[PDB]
Amino acid sequence: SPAWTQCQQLSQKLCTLAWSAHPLVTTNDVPHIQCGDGCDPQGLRDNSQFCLQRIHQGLIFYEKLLGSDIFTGEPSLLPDSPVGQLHASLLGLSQLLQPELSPSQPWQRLLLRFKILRSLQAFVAVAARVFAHGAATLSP
Amino acid sequence: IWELKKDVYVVELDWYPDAPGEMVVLTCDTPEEDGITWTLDQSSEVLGSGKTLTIQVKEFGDAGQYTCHKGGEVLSHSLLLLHKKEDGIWSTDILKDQKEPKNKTFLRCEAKNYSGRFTCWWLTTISTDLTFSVKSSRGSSDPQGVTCGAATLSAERVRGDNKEYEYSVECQEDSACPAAEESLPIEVMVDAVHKLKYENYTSSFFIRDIIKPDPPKNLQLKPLKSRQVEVSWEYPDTWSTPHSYFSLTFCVQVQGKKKDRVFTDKTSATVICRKNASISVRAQDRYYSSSWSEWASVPCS
Ligand SMILES: *[C@@H]1O[C@H](CO)[C@@H](O[C@@H]2O[C@H](CO)[C@@H](O[C@@H]3O[C@H](CO)[C@@H](O)[C@H](O[C@H]4O[C@H](CO)[C@@H](O)[C@H](O)[C@@H]4O)[C@@H]3O)[C@H](O)[C@H]2NC(C)=O)[C@H](O)[C@H]1NC(C)=O
Repeated sequence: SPAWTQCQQLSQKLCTLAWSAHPLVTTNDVPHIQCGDGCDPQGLRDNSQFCLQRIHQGLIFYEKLLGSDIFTGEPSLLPDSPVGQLHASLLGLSQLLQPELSPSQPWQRLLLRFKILRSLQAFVAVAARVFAHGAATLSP
Repeated sequence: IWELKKDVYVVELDWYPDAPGEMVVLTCDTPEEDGITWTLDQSSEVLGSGKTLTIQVKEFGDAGQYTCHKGGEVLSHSLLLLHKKEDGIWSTDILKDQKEPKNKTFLRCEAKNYSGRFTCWWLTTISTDLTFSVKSSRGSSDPQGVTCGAATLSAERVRGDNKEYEYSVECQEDSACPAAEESLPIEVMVDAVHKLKYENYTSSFFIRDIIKPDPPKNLQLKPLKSRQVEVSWEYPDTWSTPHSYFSLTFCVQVQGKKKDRVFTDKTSATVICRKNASISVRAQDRYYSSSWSEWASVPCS
């Protein structure tokens, strides 16, 4: 019921866009697909809903984060920034799963954006393994 | 002053001429009270008397093994090491700077998979009186266990009189979770003592950033009569399993003495093979950009 191959493509599109970012001319605050989240291969076989609920939660968090003062405030993002597209693809992937901070200095905001985008590469790397594995082993 | 190891103490010194140094108090671990004298290394010169000895530690002449005596009776020893801070920066004399990926890279670590096992390397020109101690953990606030072996000589290059040495150590995370997204990095800590000088080093990383897969295994060619070839390989034995989850992506290259490259997620590919060429394949994690593996080649024809 999950629609694995669409998720597989959207998470692939996120891996590609996230690695094309470079705003700089550890990440304490975000979410992570942890060991207890059950997104390892065996955990997917046994309880795929539990894992995908925690991926959805993190995707929503990253959407909201990319669509906030950290990224929409000054210094303005450059027209060649991938943030806008990532926002759209994060939103698209979280809909497939279910239809229904803020420093002062601008140099500190650039650094913060970089840590968030670097964190997202790790997050979507795991999600892509989840959707690739489920497409291979959990699809009828 | 702080204790490195029983009866071994480290003294931190701002290293510059006409520097005041540190006033250090040594204490003789003995139940005797009277008749106590102090000496340093192999000098008979009595430097003080009583259960304690106060010294102004300014140079390596003030460092060494202090011994307290009760006449001919040796009592206890205190070894002082110096950690010199030069120009406001802790010395890095003992290890050679590898300058890769960036400057002041003294330890380099690698993993072949997501198992929690990894290896770290470093270089030195020193051949004698050299001791290394390795410790590791994931996180700082509440460290999680990582078990490390002993550093050992892995390689040596000698050109005439200039000798260069490579050391390595294998470590492993106690409770590894290969699929998890790491939030806290691994910390690798190396103490280096040479004669009386103490230096230490650290490397902070995530396993996913030090991944370098082994080369693809069992690379083979099947010809087809416009001289095309069916290239096929298998994942390396050491890569994480299942491959449906820990996927690799591949680059297949045709090169002779002009190049043809194809990039595929499959473990097979069709290329046009010419005389005296070579089919090479290398591998990378499919979803996270880390190091490419070494090429694996098979001659063309
Ligand atoms: C790499 O080198 C650095 C620089 O030398 C080193 O940092 C030092 O670590 C030691 C050990 O933790 C610190 O010593 C402590 O200092 C505080 C005061 O600043 C003291 O309160 C501590 O006292 C406790 O420990 C003593 C024995 O060590 C006891 O005598 C005492 O009763 C207490 O139990 C302790 O002395 C030192 O301050 C730092 N120095 C700096 C500049 O940070 C670092 O630890 C080294 N890395 C490794 C892995 O060893």
